Amino acid sequence: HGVCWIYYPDGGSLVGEVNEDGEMTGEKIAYVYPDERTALYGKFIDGEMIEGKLATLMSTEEGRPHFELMPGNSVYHFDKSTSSCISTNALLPDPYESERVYVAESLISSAGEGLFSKVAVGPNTVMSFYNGVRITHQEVDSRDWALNGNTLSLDEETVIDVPEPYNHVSKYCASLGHKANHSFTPNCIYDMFVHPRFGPIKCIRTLRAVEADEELTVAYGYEAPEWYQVELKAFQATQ
Amino acid sequence: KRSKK
Ligand SMILES: Nc1ncnc2c1ncn2[C@@H]1O[C@H](CSCC[C@H](N)C(=O)O)[C@@H](O)[C@H]1O
Repeated sequence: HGVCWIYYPDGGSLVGEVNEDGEMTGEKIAYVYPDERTALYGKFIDGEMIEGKLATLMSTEEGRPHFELMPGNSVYHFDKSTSSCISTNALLPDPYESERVYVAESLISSAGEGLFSKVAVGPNTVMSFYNGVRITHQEVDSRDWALNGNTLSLDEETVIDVPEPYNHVSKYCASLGHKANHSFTPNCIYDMFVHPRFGPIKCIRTLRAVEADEELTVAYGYEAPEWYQVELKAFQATQ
Repeated sequence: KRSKK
């Protein structure tokens, strides 16, 4: 018996007692976010979330975690996207992300909406998640840029996208990573993340200290859209 | 090539 903690490179973790087969299965398993405070407590089978409820990790005694459930009836489950399905509940936000970022008009002229921090945090802090449908590089690189505003490479085999009309918050808010604008002097980077609901995706992690209400930006790393080429020239100058 | 990296 005993308790087992599995920490992912991104900071998140799975905690619980493994069954006779040594698998994280039961009604009291939990995924704990990188803040080591926010958690999804409930039913998991072999580490996969079946029915998790929002909870707060109060403390840990000799490896034993003590959770307190958050008021509400919102349950979460593994819900990895496909090429055509972005989410089973596109309007159910991620609790960890909801407490750290919000969408508003960007401070970047003519950029549209942007992603902003709700709190002051230090370097290397995971702030948002970049979930989306999963498609191939061939499909993406073979179509017009007008359709690739939200495409993000996950790896050599998969591209994550937030296609219309999901690029509108009123239609999709399960994750908000696609709302962060570009900057050649970014305060964040896209990083790998293993999410209990979204599965393998990317997240937005700060590179340094960020203040409350500061706009979060990332270097797109782009051949690229016109607005990008223009900004690039404007950057190479006055730099 | 037409995606963020
Ligand atoms: N530095 C920048 N300058 C102008 N537009 C930018 C920009 N960074 C991002 N964008 C804009 O945002 C798109 C990427 S998605 C970021 C979210 C978007 N501004 C929105 O309101 O949904 C790009 O296609 C471009 O239109």
